[PDB]
Amino acid sequence: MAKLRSSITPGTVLILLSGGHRGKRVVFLKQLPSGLLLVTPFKVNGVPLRRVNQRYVIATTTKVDGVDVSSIKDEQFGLPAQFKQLQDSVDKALLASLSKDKLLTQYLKTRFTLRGNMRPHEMK
Amino acid sequence: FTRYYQPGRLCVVQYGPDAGKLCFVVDIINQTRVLVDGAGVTGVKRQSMPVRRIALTDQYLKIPRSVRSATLKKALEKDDVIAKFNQSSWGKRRLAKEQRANMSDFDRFKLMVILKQRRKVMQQKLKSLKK
Amino acid sequence: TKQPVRLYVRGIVLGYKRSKVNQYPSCSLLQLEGVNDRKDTQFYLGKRVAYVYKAKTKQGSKYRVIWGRIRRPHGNGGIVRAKFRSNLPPSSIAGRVRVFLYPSN
Amino acid sequence: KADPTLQQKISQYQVVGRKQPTEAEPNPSLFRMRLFARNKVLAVSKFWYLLKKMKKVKKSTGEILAVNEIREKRPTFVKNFGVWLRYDSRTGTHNMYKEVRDISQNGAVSQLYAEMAGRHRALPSNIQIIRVAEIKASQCRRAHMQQLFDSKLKLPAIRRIFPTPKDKKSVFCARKPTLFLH
Amino acid sequence: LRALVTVWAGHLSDECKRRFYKNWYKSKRKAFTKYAKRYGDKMEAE
Amino acid sequence: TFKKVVVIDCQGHLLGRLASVVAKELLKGQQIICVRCEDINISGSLHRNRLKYQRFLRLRMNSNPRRGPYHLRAPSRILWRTIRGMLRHKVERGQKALARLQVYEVPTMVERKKRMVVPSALRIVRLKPKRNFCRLGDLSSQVGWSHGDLVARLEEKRKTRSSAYYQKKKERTKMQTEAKQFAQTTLPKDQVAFLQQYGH
RNA sequence: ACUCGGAAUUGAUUUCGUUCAAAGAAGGUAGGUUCCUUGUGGACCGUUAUAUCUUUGUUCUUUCCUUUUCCUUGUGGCUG
RNA sequence: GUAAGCAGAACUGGCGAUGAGGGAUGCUCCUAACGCUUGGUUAAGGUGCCAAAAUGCUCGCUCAUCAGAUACCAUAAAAGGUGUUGGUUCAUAU
RNA sequence: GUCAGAAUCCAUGCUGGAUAUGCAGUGUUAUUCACCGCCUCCUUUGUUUCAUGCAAUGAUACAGGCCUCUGGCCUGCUUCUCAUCAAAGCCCUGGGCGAGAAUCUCAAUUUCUAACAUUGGAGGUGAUACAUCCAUUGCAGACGACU
Repeated sequence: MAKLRSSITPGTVLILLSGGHRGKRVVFLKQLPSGLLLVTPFKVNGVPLRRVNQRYVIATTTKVDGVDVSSIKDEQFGLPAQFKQLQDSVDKALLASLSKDKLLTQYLKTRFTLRGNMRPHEMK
Repeated sequence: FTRYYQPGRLCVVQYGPDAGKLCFVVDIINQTRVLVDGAGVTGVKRQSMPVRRIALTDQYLKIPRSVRSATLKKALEKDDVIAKFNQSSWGKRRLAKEQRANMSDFDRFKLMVILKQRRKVMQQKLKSLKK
Repeated sequence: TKQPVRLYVRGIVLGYKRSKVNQYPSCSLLQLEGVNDRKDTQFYLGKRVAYVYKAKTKQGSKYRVIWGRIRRPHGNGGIVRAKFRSNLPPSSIAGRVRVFLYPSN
Repeated sequence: KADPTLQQKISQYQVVGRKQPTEAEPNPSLFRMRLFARNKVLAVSKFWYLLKKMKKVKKSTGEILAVNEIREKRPTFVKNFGVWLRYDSRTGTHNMYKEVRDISQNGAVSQLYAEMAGRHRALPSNIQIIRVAEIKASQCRRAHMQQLFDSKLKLPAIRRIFPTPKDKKSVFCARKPTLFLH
Repeated sequence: LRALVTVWAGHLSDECKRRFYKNWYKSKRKAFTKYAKRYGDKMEAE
Repeated sequence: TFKKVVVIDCQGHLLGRLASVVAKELLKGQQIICVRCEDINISGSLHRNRLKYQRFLRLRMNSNPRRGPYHLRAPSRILWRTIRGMLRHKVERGQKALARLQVYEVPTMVERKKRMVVPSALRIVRLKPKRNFCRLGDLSSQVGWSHGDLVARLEEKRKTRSSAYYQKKKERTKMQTEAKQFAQTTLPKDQVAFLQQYGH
């Protein structure tokens, strides 16, 4: 199976690099087979529960601390009724916690640009 | 003609492996190249560094000529020249370029939220002070 | 309007791997913005690249791509070798190229 | 981490061979010589070349016992060297006496092959440095050495062309540079 | 050198005006007619 | 990997050393203006360089010198040649590179834009001092370029024009950085110490 | 292909470095004299004094380099 | 033989029968000998631009009112120089 | 560091400039349904050696410079601006309101930039000409051309 990197601990903020939600900053829950990252709050970002591949994702030093986690499995993911209810069940704990910090809630909701002068090998 | 290659002048090392660290002069070898070192805690081992590589700093601690690397450390701790350079400009923006390099993504986000909030208040005074 | 929020490094097609007197158009040759030594290059190895361009006719859109990836550095400067699915056309020279920053680390 | 680029890769070596035993002449007289060279091998090459000029000996007829590396005693501080040497011009041979200043004997001989090639066009093959003695300040007879001696010596930095570390370098800049610096 | 602005008179004769045509006998002879009404309405701008 | 346009100020600059940088950048696809080409420098004395330009005028096609080497007197046109000398200009690719380049001996247009400096190809850096140099504006007016003293007048006119712009800007650089010092106080005391880490 | 790393060994059984002790010196500090061009001055005399360095022992250090054999984690390429 | 890209020999290696990379350009010099090719590494030779790679680092010398710049190779000498940079050895600072 | 100085050199003057596929100014711009402009608003196609912030206006010197100048700064555009809060969307004069955005089911260029030309529409203002052949000339002429 795909090994995790030492950056990605549970909790931590990623950023998505490709697909329909490119740029957006998204918090990591659990590694699933197929070795994919379950990475998910839909009120904040407007991205759902989804499996993102490890290599289309930059990890970040920023982190967040209730959530169900262990029930959800790869049989799920491969307009809908049950999925919308499972979503709002999972983000009970996070919406309470991310009501606190407004620097952190903005940080999720903005999306990451390569802005001109910055060189992404001398990044961090 | 301020600034002399003399014993115990502070130097920014601009080129070479050290790159960006501070050093003291000990002794002039010949008309090129000088016996540069640091006791600590810059941590540049003593060597025959060329003159081209090293920008001279304003501050010096006065000590006699060829010198043991211990007897810097005693004469350093009284003066604290490395601290006093670091107060002034050039000294400040040297540390800025170290800490800009080491920012996180959230730490880079922090900056631009504060800087834009400043500009709301900056534009309110620029209209008000005009009025 | 314009493209919002770019996630790629931006890059020029210099030419091909060559001598004075011989192309080897298998191996394209690539300069990246910012990147200026071999030491800075070792981020970009592996990372996948696209020449985009536009044509007069194909599958519901006027643009084409040639995907590739970065292979290895080239000399003591920043410049870095690449391999595309096709060989790159010599029309593509002094021509812009998107280096995406996946796959990541 | 220590910069390879400044110095030449000279190291000093002691050598000791002894000819070779025979039934006529058992227990020969032993030799010794300090040499400068790249390597432990290339010292032995230079030993047999020089010993061929002195005495009726060869590499085949000879036998070598020890190749001791020598270094400086204390390489921290600066000292004066009076180097004796000979070289071969396109006319003929000339003995010289140069005076060089560095932290080490290895540093002096690196500095001398640069100096000697640059002035007199003397090839590496021709030069043979005879002995490298340490000298007191009140001993060097050359005028370019004497200006440096004295405590409180000062030297202002004039016209500051910095060799920028690569990556620092950019082909275009805005401001135009500043060379007096201050 | 480079011409900035040409100013002309109010009333040119048919002597001068022939220069601007290669066929005078055909033409309705329009040269400096829009200019002449523009002049009466002169050129102390230009 | 590069800007839209790059306007070069060419005073203080050495003629070949500049051109070799400028050539390679035209091949990489950068679009360039050169500006104040009369003030560009060359190593060697004035007499030495004019003697070398006289060896150039001696060349001509003997059959019909209408056809042959065009001896170009203007500084803008002189720099243009040495850039073309560092390009395979007969081939189609080489020709494209010249197309990008624009050379001027300063007009309207790009007085309003910024002028950059190539630092490697620069006289104060390169020429070890005492060693005699020559300005191209002098060398050209020796060899039948008539328009020296206009490019004196127009520059001297638009330097007064620019110093009028400067003292507006310099007054409203003060005025922003005065209103900065108010705004830096009134926002809370945590975030002031935050900016003094990172310089701002 | 490039790297983060270590673990023992060889030399001069430490190259250095570093703590003391005595001895000596000049490219002579404190200290005297004295002098201008008033200095981050110079001549004369002074040997550690309100700076020091070097030679020779000694206090405890395993790295600079250089032999010797061998276990390592990080990214990438090509082919299957 | 004054000499010749001249004539005649000895030993080995080439060209002829042979491309490829270098010497700008060259049957004979250098590297190196060839089935179609993917990747890696070098050779001779090079790294301001034409031109793939250093306006790399480090230490000397040189200012040419015809500088100089890479073996075969595309020419230069006798004799001079208080132009400058070092050396050798005498004589009272020169 | 300067100065004088030639039957020399470069200009000037003179010849050409379809010797730069070079550049400027000015006149008139098609008999009134009939085409033809110019300036906005918005759609058809098709060009670009090359859109993703493809950005930034003192003037100098380098054995010195710059000023917010009793002070402060230089040792690089290595900076300084710009980049937020929902959609490259919809609403209120340029800032500000809200809203369950996903199953685009693990990436597929992030299809919309820019001006240039063009097909056909809206509204505002406008315009009602020349050249060639032909005949004649002889300041010209092999024929074209030229007067």
